[PDB]
Amino acid sequence: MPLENLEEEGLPKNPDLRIAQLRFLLSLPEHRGDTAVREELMAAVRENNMAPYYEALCKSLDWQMDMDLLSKMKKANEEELKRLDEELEDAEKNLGESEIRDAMMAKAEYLCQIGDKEGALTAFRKTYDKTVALGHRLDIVFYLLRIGLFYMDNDLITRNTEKAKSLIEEGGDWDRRNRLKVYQGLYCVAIRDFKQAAELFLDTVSTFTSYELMDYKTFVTYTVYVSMIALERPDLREKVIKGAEILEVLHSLPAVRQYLFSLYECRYSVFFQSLAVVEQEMKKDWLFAPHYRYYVREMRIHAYSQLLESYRSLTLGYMAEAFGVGVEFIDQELSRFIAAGRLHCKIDKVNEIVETNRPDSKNWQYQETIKKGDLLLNRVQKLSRVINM
Amino acid sequence: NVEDDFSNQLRAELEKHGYKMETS
Amino acid sequence: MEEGGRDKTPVQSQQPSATAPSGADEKSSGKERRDAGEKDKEQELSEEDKQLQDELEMLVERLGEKDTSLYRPALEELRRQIRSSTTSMTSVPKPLKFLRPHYGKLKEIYENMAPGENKCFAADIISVLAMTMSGERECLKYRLVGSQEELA
Amino acid sequence: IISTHLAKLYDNLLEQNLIRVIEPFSRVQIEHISSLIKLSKADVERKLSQMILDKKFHGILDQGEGVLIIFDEPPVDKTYEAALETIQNMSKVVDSLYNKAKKLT
Amino acid sequence: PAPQDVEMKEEAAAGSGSAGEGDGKAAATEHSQRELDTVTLEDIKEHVRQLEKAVSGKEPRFVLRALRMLPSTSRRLNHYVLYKAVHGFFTSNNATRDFLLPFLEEPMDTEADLQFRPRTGKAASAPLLPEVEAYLQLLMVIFLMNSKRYKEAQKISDDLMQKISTQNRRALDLVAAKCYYYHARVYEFLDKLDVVRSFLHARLRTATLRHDADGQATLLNLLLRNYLHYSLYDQAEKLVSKSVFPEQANNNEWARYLYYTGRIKAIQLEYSEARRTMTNALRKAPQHTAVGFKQTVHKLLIVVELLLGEIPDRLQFRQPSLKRSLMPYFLLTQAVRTGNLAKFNQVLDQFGEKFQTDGTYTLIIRLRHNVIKTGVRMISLSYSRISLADIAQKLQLDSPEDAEFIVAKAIRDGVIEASINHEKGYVQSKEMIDIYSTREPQLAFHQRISFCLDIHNMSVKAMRFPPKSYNKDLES
Amino acid sequence: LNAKVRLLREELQLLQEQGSYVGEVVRAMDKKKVLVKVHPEGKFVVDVDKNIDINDVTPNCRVALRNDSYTLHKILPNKVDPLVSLMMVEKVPDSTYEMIGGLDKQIKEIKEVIELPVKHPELFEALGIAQPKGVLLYGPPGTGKTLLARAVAHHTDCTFIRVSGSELVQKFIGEGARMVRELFVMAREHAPSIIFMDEIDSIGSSRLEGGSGGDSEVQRTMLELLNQLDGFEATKNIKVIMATNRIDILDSALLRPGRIDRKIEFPPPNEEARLDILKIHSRKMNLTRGINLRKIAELMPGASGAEVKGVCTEAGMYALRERRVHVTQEDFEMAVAKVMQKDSEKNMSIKKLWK
Amino acid sequence: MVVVYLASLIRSVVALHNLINNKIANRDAEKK
Amino acid sequence: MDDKALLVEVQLLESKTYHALSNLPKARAALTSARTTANAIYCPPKLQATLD
Amino acid sequence: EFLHAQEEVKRIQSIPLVIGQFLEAVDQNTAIVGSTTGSNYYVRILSTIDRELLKPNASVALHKHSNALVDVLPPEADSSIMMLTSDQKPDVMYADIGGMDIQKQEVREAVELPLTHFELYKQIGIDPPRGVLMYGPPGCGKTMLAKAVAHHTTAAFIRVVGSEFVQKYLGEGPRMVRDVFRLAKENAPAIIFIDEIDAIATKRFDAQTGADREVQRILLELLNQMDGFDQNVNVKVIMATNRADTLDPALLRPGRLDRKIEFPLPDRRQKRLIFSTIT
Repeated sequence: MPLENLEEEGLPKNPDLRIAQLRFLLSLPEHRGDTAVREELMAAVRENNMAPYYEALCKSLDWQMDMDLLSKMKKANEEELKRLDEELEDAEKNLGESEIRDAMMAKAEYLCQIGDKEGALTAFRKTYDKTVALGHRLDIVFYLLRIGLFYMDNDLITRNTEKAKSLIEEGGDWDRRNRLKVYQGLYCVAIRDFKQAAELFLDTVSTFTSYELMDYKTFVTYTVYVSMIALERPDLREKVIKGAEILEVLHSLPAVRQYLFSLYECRYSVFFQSLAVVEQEMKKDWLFAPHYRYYVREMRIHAYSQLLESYRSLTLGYMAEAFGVGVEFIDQELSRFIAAGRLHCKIDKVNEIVETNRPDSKNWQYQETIKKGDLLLNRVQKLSRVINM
Repeated sequence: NVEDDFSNQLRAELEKHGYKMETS
Repeated sequence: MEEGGRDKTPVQSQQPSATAPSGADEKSSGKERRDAGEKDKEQELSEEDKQLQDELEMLVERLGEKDTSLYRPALEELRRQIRSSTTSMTSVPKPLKFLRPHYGKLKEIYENMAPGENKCFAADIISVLAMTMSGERECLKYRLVGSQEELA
Repeated sequence: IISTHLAKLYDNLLEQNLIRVIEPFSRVQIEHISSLIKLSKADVERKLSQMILDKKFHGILDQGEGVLIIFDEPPVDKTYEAALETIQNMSKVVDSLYNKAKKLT
Repeated sequence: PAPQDVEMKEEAAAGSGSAGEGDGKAAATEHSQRELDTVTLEDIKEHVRQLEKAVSGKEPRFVLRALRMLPSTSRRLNHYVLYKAVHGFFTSNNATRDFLLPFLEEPMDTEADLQFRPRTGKAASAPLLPEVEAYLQLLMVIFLMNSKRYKEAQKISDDLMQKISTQNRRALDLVAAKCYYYHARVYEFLDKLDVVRSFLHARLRTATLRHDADGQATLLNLLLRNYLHYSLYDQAEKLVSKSVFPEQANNNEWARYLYYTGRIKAIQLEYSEARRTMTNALRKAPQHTAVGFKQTVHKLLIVVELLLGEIPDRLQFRQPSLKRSLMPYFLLTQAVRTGNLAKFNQVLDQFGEKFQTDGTYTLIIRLRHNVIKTGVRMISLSYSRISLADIAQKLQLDSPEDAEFIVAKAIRDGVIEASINHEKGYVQSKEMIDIYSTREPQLAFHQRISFCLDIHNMSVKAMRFPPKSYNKDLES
Repeated sequence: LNAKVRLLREELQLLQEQGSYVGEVVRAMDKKKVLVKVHPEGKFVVDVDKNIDINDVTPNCRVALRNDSYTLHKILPNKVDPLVSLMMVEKVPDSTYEMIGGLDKQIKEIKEVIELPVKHPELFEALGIAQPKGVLLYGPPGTGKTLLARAVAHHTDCTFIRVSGSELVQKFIGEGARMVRELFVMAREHAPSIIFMDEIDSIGSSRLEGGSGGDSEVQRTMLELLNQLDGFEATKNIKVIMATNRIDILDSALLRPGRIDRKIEFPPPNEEARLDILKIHSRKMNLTRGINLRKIAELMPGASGAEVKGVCTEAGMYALRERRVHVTQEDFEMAVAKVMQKDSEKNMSIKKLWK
Repeated sequence: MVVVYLASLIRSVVALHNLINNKIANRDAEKK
Repeated sequence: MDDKALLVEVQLLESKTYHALSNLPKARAALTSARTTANAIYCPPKLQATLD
Repeated sequence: EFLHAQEEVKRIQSIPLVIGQFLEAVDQNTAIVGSTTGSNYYVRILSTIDRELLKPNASVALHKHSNALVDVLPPEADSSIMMLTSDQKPDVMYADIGGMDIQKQEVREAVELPLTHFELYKQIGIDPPRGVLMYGPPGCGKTMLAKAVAHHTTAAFIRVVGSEFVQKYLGEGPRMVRDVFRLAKENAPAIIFIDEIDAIATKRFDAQTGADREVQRILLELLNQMDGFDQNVNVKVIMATNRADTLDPALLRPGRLDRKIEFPLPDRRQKRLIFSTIT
């Protein structure tokens, strides 16, 4: 459910339409009692303004904190503090297992709200430790994970998702599995591995019905953006376009649906202006990516690939119009992209052929073998050197 | 070093809308 | 059972008494052997003395929770002790009284538990104590003859 | 329900009919195949274009010359593939090999 | 008191050294002697025992506390590292030495096999006498290089370590061989005008007559490092070529040789080879002894890689965590990539002094060819036929005509490989779109097969040598 | 390489030697020879080997034989027995008193009876007169007699060897009716053991009413040796667990005093039991969506326990069809229905247009 | 190769130790 | 414990929606429950036709 | 010399050979086996070839000249020809019949899927499917469904009748009951099918009738097999009967056989499918 908060963060990250989301972002810490925490979440947003608060500036677009946001925070910590103490007292009276862990979570929330991040993490470990069912242990990891995802600090997210996945078969906490599927996909977007996200998301929709987690419909929409970015058309074709998920929702999909339709129609002018549209509505609406530069390279390389894959020759004009990006730009990107060999092409600009060496040929299979092969020799030498003396 | 692609993001979206008309 | 965490008296017990006999009596194992033998220090022997009345009471609850699994893990080591070997012979006023309940613990293991091993371990502790104690020992046997609960 | 059914019927028809015309390989012209297949010029170009990507005939379409080339059988890929497989397994191993080695120096 | 706590560890130090000598003396056990002697023993002797616990006044307590002057002088040798005739030539914190109270412990264990009673010191003739003497010096040199002692102490090392030895043996020459190299690094660091090279050359003649594999390998690598400092190019070029530099050498030896060979090759316009050895060198070099030279390899290498036309990553700068020191080189990386000369010339002169220390400055000036080369290289490879006019607008070259000569020269060098057709005026890529018709996939595989076979032959011989050495010497 | 060459060469000559069998030394004779009873062939009296002798091999011990000379080789603790074949299918026992049962009373009542005589049989002998005789587990299939028997085995620390009430179960060297003695010898050796004597007494109708009968005849003797030979009268380390479905419906041999001293009654399921048993199974199989275990327990109790096991398993099968990897509520509830109606259809037959 | 070397390193400790044990035994004798 | 002819009809209509997306698994599971109560007619002609 | 020596053993590994069944290992060196020649043997296991995948239960071959265990046979070898479905096989499939499509999917789900795939059932976490009891009207091709899935697996099928379970030498009959089930485990994936239990699953038996004694044992052993099978990957007994009143109502009941399937006696649609084949 708190997945909305991540959508607020994301849109300002690329500096375009930031203005409205900045305000909406600010409102969430009042409720929570998160004043201090906000500065930390602000960090994730980076490459745009997020600095102004009641305790800071009021000059830039990002929204000022209320006098009320501050006061609510004072209330919340007092109240949290009161709950923690109260919860322990009740624990002495009755069962040890359930009651005590609930108490430690109160302590972690209290430290997490004032801003003592280190303090919150030692407390959170305590929670995990205490003897209760595995099912109950999972419930406690999901809150910290969401919080972790917000800051986009990598370490926190790794730990939680990884243990959470183990427990499912062993406990038999299949019921928890539903929240978890969505949670695995969040992790998967969060590292610079959009590849994983594309396979992960598609699975997530079919196995999900409901058990205390964000709507079904929201995921499907999100599935399309990951699916396209990572996957090439034959994989994409089977999975989403023939598959159930995208069709059932129908509405609220047009940016993404326009992409799939255009790609089917195979008129590349139409696909490229929809690339841009799905980049602005969907892709920038995610905070996710520990280096944004990787996200941009993958969307351009994918679209490029489709155009080049279909044709061994194109005239330069058809290719250049289809992209809609500059001579300077096309060239500038192309030099980086070719090295990888996902494109594997070259531009005969003076006769006007866009030739493709073919990423399905002998030239390709060689490029990979050699590239891996040479580096392996250097490695045998480093191992060999240690062993003799 | 740092990828020129990032700087390219803002510039590439806008280019697309104009370019298609400008050149065939 | 030589623990200063309470099993014996480094200070006056009352908490483990009720609790321990049901599952397998842990309290009396360390109390009779370990405390007597390590400290024959007389101020420490007085705590045990105060404890002594409690010690008598332990026999009726112990007969309530009889059952072969409950009884077998509880005592193997009391059986083994010798008074002259803890050298608790060398203080007569307070150890002599500690022997009065100590016997009452042993008798259940000796016959009721039928195997050959329990009898033989049990013999060595009764004899040494009986000869040294004599006159008071005759009274001690009579108390047992009657039985705290009149069972088997 | 009807639309979906009709659509599945459409993708299959399109693939069956193509195989017969294409079959000689080499550089068959988009136009000669078009006539035989029982299609229009505009429609065939588009159908072929979708198909290369899908690899539903394993050819390449050349829009610069205006011919459809179908990929002929090439010499062995096998040689490269066995090398590729051997080198990847050795890379996993190297990572394990170094750690124990640390003990020496 | 203070020397009592570290006393436990001095007996430990003595255990490992005494054995090492023992081994050497019985025939050729050579392989086992060099692994023990270098990084392994040294990382422990200095760091764990002296620094960590505190008390560096246990080093001249270790090589003297009997009062041995030795039959050929080495009394001075021991003084200069630590405790010159006063409290500490660096760190004292010793209440017993041989100038504070003689004796408190015996690391000497009453037997000539590191040290022994004063009876040896004033005169002996034993066959145990050369063995202890060579050894004596290894123990001392261990603190010298780590702590970076300087001054007169540095100057007088050479005298004692060689020209007291001109007769050795294979066992003894190996030990001495290691001692000379450590002193040589300490010498290099001060940037003294007093000739480092002269001693190292004199030491070489002794190395060669015993015909000890070890002596040649150690001296030669250092002799190149000395040569770079003075900046006398011709002698180093010849010296590198002569070095066969054995396959069975310590890890620090391997990293340092490749590194020198790379510096030499880079100016030469053999940068493809220089960059591979230099990248390798950084990885291969340790965490402890290597640190002075190590720094220098990462700084130089960034310039050297550019010389090939490699574009070095940001991860390279961040990951060892040296990014600050590397910051100027980072600027050159940007300048090379863009293709415009004005930024490259400006940086070269301004950081000029800083570069000269590291020995980069001669390599920095070579990048002017490279500024343009690296930018034309990305553009020629990526595309097929592109105009000289495209190359010039993007790269910020003067003229298409200017860009045309520049590409011509590069294809002659053959690190961009192309043929230019100045008809219409494009630069054309070489490409066959099938390499199966050519031998190249086979040739690539075949090269690996030779390289692989070399590992098998190297491994069969190496494997038995240490257990064999242990058998004769007797193992518990 | 020398060694490898040698191994094959020696292997070739050593092996060529014809024959090599197995026997059992039933007994030894004053001629310092031993009688070997070769199991499907003639009996042979042979001299002791230098590898093993009369001191080394005690009576009614299985042995290896070498050559056509039927000389001793090694001692074998094993014997071909139908018990061996029954173990293969049995595999590894499972379950505990709690899963099956659910109520704290059920677990206490089984536990005291069974466990304590294995721990110390000497005590029991003293306690009454003689050692406690067979015990009887009976109940509805909502305690499941064979399954309970597997749950008991972990606690008691015995090797569960299930023993057929049949003694036509051997045809190894002859019928079991004939070779009652072998079953006994193996049983002893792999002590402690639980011999689960399963005779449900819903086999036979006239056999139950009467005292005579072939099945009755053979069964009676196998029991009588247990007393005569002793080791179920000197000891009870090996527990004879009889199983029947009712207090009284027993065959005359099983029923009579002196091979009985205990009969135990367990209830059929209740909501409270069904909760426990369903929970434990649910977690193993696949737990349902949002938990509705409570709902199903409240609504109605299981006919047997088997029925609750069946509901969890059946649920998992439907979810696969769906393209899921886990059950939902929709599957879990459907499973309940499908197992119970089918039971009620098979069991009832007064319902034709009645209730 | 690498496996035999890790073992070879362990053999080294025993083998060094032997030369030192002899030393310690020679010294105990000369000191009485 | 309940199936009825009218309950099946909801499931028949759900299968139809699933067929149109191009997904057989969830539909196949649902088909089973629906045909079983159907076997013995107990329904007006409209239900029968939907099940068919 | 090693190459010359290996030659010599190969010859022995090959014929002449005499078959047995290998029960169990008492040593890696030597093991205990039973022959078809009427001798139980202690035979040596050949060295410089594996003796550690020798150890499980399987058919085995012993050399005639040397009296040793030189090599192993599959568990497939030495099957009876007395037995059904090892000189027959079914050729039917789902397409070949029309109706009872609902019933066909249930049988298929239970029998066909675990054999082919052990992994799917594991991931979900449930115990693989138990056997299916088939009872219904005569001639609706209830058994036909059992044929169609059996054919699809491409694995061994052991098919026995009730009559084959009971004796062949008097009192052989209970022993035979143990044999059939274990034999299927050695050559698993496999299916065990019982056409008839018309006098075996009936509660009523005597012992005053000598004949009844073997039969009353076959029923008791069949109850047991179901217990031992559970909490493992062994699928239960798949059986065919005429009615639902021959079997016991309180010794066999659901969740010991997952699916107990009745075939519709009224079924309008099933008949529509029979006519449509003609169409």
